[PDB]
Amino acid sequence: SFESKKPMRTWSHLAEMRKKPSEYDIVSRKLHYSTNNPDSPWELSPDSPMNLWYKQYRNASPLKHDNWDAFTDPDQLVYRTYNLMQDGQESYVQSLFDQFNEREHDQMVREGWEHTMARCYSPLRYLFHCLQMSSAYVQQMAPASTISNCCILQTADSLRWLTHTAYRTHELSLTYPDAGLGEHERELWEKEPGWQGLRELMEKQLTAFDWGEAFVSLNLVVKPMIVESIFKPLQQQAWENNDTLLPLLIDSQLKDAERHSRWSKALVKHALENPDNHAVIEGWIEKWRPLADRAAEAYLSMLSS
Amino acid sequence: SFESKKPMRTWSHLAEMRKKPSEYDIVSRKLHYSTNNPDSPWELSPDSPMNLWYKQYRNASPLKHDNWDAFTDPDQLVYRTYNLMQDGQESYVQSLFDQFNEREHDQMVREGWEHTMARCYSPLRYLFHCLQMSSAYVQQMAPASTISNCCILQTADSLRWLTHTAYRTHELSLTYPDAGLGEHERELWEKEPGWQGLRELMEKQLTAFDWGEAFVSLNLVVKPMIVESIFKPLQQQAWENNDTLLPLLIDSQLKDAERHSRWSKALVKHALENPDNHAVIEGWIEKWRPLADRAAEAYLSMLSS
Amino acid sequence: SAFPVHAAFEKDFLVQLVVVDLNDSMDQVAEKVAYHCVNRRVAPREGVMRVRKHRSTELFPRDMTIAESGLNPTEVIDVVFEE
Amino acid sequence: SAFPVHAAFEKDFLVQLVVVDLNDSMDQVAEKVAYHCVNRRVAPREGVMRVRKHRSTELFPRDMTIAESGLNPTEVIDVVFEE
Amino acid sequence: STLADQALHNNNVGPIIRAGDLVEPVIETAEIDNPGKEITVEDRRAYVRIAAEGELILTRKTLEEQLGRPFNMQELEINLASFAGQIQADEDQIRFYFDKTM
Amino acid sequence: STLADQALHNNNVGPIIRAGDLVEPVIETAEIDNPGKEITVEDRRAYVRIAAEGELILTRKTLEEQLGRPFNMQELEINLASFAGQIQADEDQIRFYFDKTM
Amino acid sequence: AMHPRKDWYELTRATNWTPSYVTEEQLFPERMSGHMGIPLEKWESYDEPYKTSYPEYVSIQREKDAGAYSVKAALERAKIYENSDPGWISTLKSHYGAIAVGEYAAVTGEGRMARFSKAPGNRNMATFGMMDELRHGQLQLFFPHEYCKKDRQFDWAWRAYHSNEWAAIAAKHFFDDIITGRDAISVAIMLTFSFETGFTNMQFLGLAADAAEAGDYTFANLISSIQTDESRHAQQGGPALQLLIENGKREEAQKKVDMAIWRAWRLFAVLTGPVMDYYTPLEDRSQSFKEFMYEWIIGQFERSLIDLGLDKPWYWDLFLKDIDELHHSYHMGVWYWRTTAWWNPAAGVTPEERDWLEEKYPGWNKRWGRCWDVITENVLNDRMDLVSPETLPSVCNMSQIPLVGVPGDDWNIEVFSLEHNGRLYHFGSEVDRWVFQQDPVQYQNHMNIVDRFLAGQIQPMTLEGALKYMGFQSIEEMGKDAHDFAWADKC
Amino acid sequence: AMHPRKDWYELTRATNWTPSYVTEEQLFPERMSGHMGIPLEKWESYDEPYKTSYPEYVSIQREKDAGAYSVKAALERAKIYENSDPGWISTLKSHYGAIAVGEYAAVTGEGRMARFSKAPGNRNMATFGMMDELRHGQLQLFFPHEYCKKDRQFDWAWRAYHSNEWAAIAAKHFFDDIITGRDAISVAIMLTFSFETGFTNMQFLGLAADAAEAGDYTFANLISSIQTDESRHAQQGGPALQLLIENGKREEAQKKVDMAIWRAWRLFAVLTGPVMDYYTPLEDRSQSFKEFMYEWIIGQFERSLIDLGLDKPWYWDLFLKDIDELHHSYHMGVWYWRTTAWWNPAAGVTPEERDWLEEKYPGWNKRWGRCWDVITENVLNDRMDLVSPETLPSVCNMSQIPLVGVPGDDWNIEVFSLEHNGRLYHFGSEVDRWVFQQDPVQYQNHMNIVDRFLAGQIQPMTLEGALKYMGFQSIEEMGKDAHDFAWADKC
Ligand SMILES: O=[N+]([O-])c1ccc(O)cc1
Ligand SMILES: O=[N+]([O-])c1ccc(O)cc1
Ligand SMILES: O=[N+]([O-])c1ccc(O)cc1
Ligand SMILES: O=[N+]([O-])c1ccc(O)cc1
Ligand SMILES: O=[N+]([O-])c1ccc(O)cc1
Ligand SMILES: O=[N+]([O-])c1ccc(O)cc1
Ligand SMILES: [Fe+3]
Ligand SMILES: [Fe+3]
Ligand SMILES: [Fe+3]
Ligand SMILES: [Fe+3]
Repeated sequence: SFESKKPMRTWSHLAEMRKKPSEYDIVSRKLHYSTNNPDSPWELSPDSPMNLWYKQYRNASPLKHDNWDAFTDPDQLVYRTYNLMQDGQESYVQSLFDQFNEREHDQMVREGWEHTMARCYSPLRYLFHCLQMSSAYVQQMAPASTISNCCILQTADSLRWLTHTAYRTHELSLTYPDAGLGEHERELWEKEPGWQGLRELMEKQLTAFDWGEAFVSLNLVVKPMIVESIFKPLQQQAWENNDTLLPLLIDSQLKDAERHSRWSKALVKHALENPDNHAVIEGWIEKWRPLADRAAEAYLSMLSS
Repeated sequence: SFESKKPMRTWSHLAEMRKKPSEYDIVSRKLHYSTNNPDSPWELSPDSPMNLWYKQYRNASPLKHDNWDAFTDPDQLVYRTYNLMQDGQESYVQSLFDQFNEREHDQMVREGWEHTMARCYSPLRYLFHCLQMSSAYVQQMAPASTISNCCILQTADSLRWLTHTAYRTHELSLTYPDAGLGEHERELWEKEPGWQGLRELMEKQLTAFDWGEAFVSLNLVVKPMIVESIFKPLQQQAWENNDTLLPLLIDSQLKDAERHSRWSKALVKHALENPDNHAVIEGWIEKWRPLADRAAEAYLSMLSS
Repeated sequence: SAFPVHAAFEKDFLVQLVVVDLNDSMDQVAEKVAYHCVNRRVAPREGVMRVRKHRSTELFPRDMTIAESGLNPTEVIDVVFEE
Repeated sequence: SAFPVHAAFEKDFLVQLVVVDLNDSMDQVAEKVAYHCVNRRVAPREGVMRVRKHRSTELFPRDMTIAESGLNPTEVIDVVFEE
Repeated sequence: STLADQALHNNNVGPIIRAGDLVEPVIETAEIDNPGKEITVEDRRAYVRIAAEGELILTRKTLEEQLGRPFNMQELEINLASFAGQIQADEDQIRFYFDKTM
Repeated sequence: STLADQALHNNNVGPIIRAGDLVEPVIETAEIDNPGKEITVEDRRAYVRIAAEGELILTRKTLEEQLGRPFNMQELEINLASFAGQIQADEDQIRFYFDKTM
Repeated sequence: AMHPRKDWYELTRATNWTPSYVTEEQLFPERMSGHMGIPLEKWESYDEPYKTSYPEYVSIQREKDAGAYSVKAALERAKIYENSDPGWISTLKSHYGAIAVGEYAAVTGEGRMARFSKAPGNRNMATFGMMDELRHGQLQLFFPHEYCKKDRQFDWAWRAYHSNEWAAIAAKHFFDDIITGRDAISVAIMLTFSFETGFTNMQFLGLAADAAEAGDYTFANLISSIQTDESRHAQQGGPALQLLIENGKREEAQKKVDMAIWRAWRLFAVLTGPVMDYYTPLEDRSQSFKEFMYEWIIGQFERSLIDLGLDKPWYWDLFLKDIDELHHSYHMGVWYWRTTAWWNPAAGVTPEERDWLEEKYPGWNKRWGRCWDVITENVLNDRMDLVSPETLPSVCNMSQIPLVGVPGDDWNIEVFSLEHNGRLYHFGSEVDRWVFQQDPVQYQNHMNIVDRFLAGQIQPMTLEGALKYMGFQSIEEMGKDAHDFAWADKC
Repeated sequence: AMHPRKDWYELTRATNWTPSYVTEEQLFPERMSGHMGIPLEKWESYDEPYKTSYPEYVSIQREKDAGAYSVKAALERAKIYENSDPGWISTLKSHYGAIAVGEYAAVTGEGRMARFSKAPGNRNMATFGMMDELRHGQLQLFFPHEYCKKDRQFDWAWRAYHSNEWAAIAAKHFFDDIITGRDAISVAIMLTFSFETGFTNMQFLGLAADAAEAGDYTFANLISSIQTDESRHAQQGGPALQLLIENGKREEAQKKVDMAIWRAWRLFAVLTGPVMDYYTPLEDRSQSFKEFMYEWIIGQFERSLIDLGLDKPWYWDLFLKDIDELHHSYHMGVWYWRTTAWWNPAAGVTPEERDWLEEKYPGWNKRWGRCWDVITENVLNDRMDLVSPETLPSVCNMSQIPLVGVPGDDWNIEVFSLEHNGRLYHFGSEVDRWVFQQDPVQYQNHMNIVDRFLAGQIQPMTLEGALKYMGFQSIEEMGKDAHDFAWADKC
């Protein structure tokens, strides 16, 4: 027969924890039931199209761990606390926008800076949307809810950056209406040489469907490149051109970027518990770095022109 | 006998309003019962010390109106909405503090600027506390709750400015520990010539006990002087000395200062419904302007040194 | 002539304002107080109602008038029963 | 030999799994179904219980076995009363 | 299907407001901003179903007046639990409406 | 005055927490951060009176652990409806205490 | 100054580009995107009618949560658990168990669109959608969590989707079909339009009305706040549908709507139906299940579907008959086999209740009332063995819910069967069979719980073996009559 | 990075300076400051134990309000007004009326300190104090405002302090004495220490317990949140007291404490006493009034007063006897003269209630029970004229509350009178007379309501004339028995 048991202080799966479960533990852990049945991720025909997709692109990944669920966001962010934090940061950025616009900041930038922004800044909305799309893919494919949650928040952060860029592209166009701001970004993304390395990188990255490769290429290769080769040089250029708003804006975006790197590195540490994974991760890094390096070189050449 | 009446949709005193009463109307209007009985403001012996004080310094003011209660804060701020607004502005300022400190802003100010701040900035905590004390006095003496409410919020804003100054005085001292920052402000307030006009102005202003004169001297004379002769010149000096934080900080403080001026001007407009009041207000302005002008001249001479 | 006093009735819970007449006997004052007390918060009882200055040990004579008593307006009296 | 069918009993609310035997007569199958229905959700009644393939118009003979019927495992049957 | 046909053949549009501080102000706003429309209200305690025929507008200015505190149109989402009609929303108002007449 | 004298002669100190999400975490924190003190709790539904003899400490680190979400000590004011004892508060903890022993 | 959203919104969704380094089909594979061959350029006319932007979203959503949590905190001592009718507590248990982890699964449906939809506005609204469902899953784990210490059945708020309990399988078979198991456009149509504008209102607002009558404001306030998010992200479906119709895909769009609405209906009939007409105390029934269906599904949703240019489903008349009938039987099934549920079903057949049922469903007493008559008699004569099953119900190969009909005086029951690829399947309606035939590769090798029992996958082959298979870990977790049969004291 | 408050806090209160252009006494006049001759330099050792800073204050206070308002919003339909016992509704009416505009008056007490205290830390904490009381006044106007449309008695949340109704005069005579009518140091001692650490806990937390039992969470949540502010700003008093004692002013400090505590006691005995032991339904009485006094005033406050180095008040034993006795009579008075109140007092003397009273106050039935016996008999015989007064009660020249004693078997009543400046005053206790004698200029020309009636200021001199004088504007606003005498049906 069964045994008679008393109520547990928390979920059955957390009941063996030494510590009192946190808000994060309670609402984040072990929620992907799709990992329970290896033959049938989803409650359908075992060979339905999505079941075949998941068996190939998740279950069969060379990146392997016996307990992905044990992963922990080092920031232990939940929906509620993410919104508190980002309402804080975003209110701050919107306040900067208001105040700098009041002081007519855009009118005092160095001669010609509007053209540098039109060419090198405004088309970032395409790059950032690609990061958004790619983040959502890692979300839907990752083998633990704690991993996917980090990806959800990162997808949102990517849209945050896109939105910053959209707002400032429009705002800049108010002072500089003859620079193609808000008009020529798709053409630049599609045709300008400085954007082609980035575009090639992202189109290919968006077609790496294995969850493990998607994660490594996105979070360990592409995103760190953007920080060092796009975000920071833009800050330096802005400084040389009396744009004092852009460095502050980018600093807020960099806070998000460092958070993405923090959870990514924590996932790597978890993965490396399996020694086999070092060769796997390093292999994917070596595979994508050439593309990422060419993307950065081309972008920097354009920025320097 | 009495009449039988049905429930009213709002307070009996608002029931004749055309419009549906607002949150502001409901919680702000006609709350000083101390104005109901001219012989006995407070429910005590008619000649108790505080009753004598109020009969002289409120009721007998030459600034006269038959319906002070009808005054309306043009911003219609209540406690709840003040906190929403100021949490927004203050979060923004604290975020600036954090970010500029991260970027080591203070280390990059022009040679000698720390000494200008020690002499001309840090002792502002005394001036701002005087504004705080004086605002509280207008609060307790004003003949309408809607007026007093504006004064409460202004008292709080004055402490906000004091606190900004305290925090930055300490922070600046971390980079410049040999400038007397956080050590010599009382001496400067008491002894430095550039501060003596301001100190004389405030000591005398704090002893103008008539509610009407207190209000005019504080809000129409002293506070506008501070804006034009202290706040804005400090912004110009900071710009000349590569202090980029101070102008942003002061801009946030100026938002408060313009709000104080808005309600003050709205009170004046209400008062001027009585033609007699023009001569009264103008008389008090002419009385205090000399002191305020000398305060500004001395402060500017010090700032320019 | 109207004459205000404050009266505490035996076994009641409070002191009340009762306006009597300058020429009332203690018997009558005792009646005017009782009106506001007996059958309201105090049970009726046998016995002669007497008047005394508040907390006093001396009872006023029953026939004595408030004029003859020397009581001042708004002074406090008790109405009690002979023991 | 075990033989699963899905059976709907007259006046019940559902179809249930009932495992009968390859060699059972319709009378016996009807009994094994009734067990899970009559006196549980269906009132007992006079009459002969009959078996028919689901929604069929033809009744199986009472003596016929499930083997002789040609029914396949897990096919649906009704158990009803003669009218 | 008589009952069903009659239920289907309606042109009711408008907000469903969840229980809270927006219920009465939204009702008042619907009445004010749609003069010459009858406003219907069904009170289900946890929510109120507010409707007009064909089109129902809620303006930010009126809602702010009836609510009695500063209000941005986007905040209505805090209490807009559902709605009948297609929706057209901006900074100045929300419009609930049908394209067809049944 | 027997009853009154006995009520007065106590050395109970500690927080009164109003009904909400801080009640259980504060109780647990009082127990953990004051080992070798008996913690008493009186439940009045709208508030809980939590006490120890002479001194009761609540640390930010422990409270954060028991509450299960990021927590700054100053936030306790949201739910600290009263307290027995004198108070000494900083960023790391609150201390409720008496100078005298009765 | 700040510039108004209308002036910069278009730039936030100006994100489509013409692929050069991979093909359009490589970037948006049909099996994940579901664009039905419609080129990228056509998708740019997609115009989400319920917009938001990042700064507003975080600010607004912060406010929504602060209210939800503050209300929960202030009401912890309202004795809801201890003082509520046990039928209401069971309502909470079945809600949280059936919903919480499914909400989290819905993040994946939104994610599928955020990556794979060709419409730029859909990819952005789906990003807020991912965030919304994350909120919903976290709220609906957080809220019931405090009750773990009182009752092991509350563990199922988390455990249910990890189990093979029959209702969890029915929930997962449905959500994996409409949410996580299909391409982005199918998600837009089946999830955001059909399910999220159509049916969820029943469970998150219809039920909220009953919760308010029951005096459970923590719960009513919670689910009504949740539905404010639904109302926004559900509006991704309509513009997708309009675009498909404009591009010659009306038939394909209609079929997906028809399928999703029927699948949703059968699930809600077993979850929400019994809750509204039986578990919720009579005094707290704001309206009957049928009444709420007529308000929310017929009066609101169906009229909206017509307005958008779609047609009433082919199965309309079957649907209406079903609303009169199905849940009464689903309820009877859940209750008789209560021991396999993780909540405690209330029978809901006291004489006072049966009068209400007769009023709301004329003829009820001569139908289901006949079965309840037998059951009640057994309970009054303490023949309790006759009120517990000794066999499995036959189960639908689509809905995963027992196969039922109308009992009593005018008995009628029909099973709709199908031979396919050498296997025999059984369906509880014409529409369920039709759904299977629309996409056999989705379903053909799925085995329902009874198929598994017969295949030898459940050992031992007994009630205990099945209960263990379903994930029950103790006696206390298995369902019992909500009032321990105290209701017979009123008969 | 940010620097911790401890590192910069001292600079926020480094605001004292040595006046040069006016004198120290001109800048801080004794009549407004109350520094008792203690020089500026000595006041700099003032150290507020419960600190905050501007950024934390606005952030924290934003959170407090969001919860208070969210709970109110979510519970609007809980039928509290319609379904609550009318004794509980009357409790709400007397609370809001007696408190809301007094809270707003407390802004002025804090303002008096913010301008006139010589202690820099006191001036800053008083600034947050001004803000706190503004919050409290606004909350307690906003909350009852929705009930105006239901009941004109709720108008008194706003109107009371604008009236000459007897209880409003008692409230104003007290608050104008301890809050708005004295110097800053007197405010620190009488308001923040005595009243705010001492008595308010009874009305804002003791009552909150009863409110939670009564199922009124909107109200219990509101007042408990309010008291979190009180707990912070009340802590301005202790450091003032410690400083006075250190500077040789112990006797002066002790006298102010002794005075404020007695004055507060008499008011709470008439407001909170009847609420706790009579208006609150028996089933909702968490503890008796005396029990709450022993918890909050004796066990907590008095022990804290001793800890700080002060002495038990000289009137200790009188105080304890009073706790056993006074409110039972104040209640009887408020009820018999109910028509002059703006709330509807509940008699609270059903047999079940009288058993509770006898248990909580042995001997009650042979005392107050004797009067209630007569009253009840009249009600059962429909002699209603005998349950309404035809004269004024005698009123205390200090507390403004009727002069009472112990009725029944061991009748005892004492009035404490005083001739002063050719006028005769009457006091309801030894302490009240002592308070007058401590500061005659504060009180000597004040006239209580009965003094005014006798002086001809109330016309006409009848019950109607008095009711009109007190500000009643309709029949509905005047107090009646809470249950319209339905309680006699239990006798
Ligand atoms: O799976 N579910 O139960 C859900 C999924 C999505 C949603 O919006 C509501 C409920
Ligand atoms: O109700 N059901 O669907 C069930 C019930 C019991 C069982 O063993 C399998 C399925
Ligand atoms: O009722 N049930 O779910 C059952 C009954 C019997 C059995 O052997 C298996 C399952
Ligand atoms: O006057 N009052 O009723 C008050 C005043 C202050 C306070 O903190 C509470 C109540
Ligand atoms: O209770 N009281 O203090 C009262 C009652 C009635 C009255 O006319 C005057 C004072
Ligand atoms: O009861 N009262 O308050 C009264 C009674 C009579 C009167 O003439 C005046 C006041
Ligand atoms: Fe959801
Ligand atoms: Fe949803
Ligand atoms: Fe207060
Ligand atoms: Fe206070």
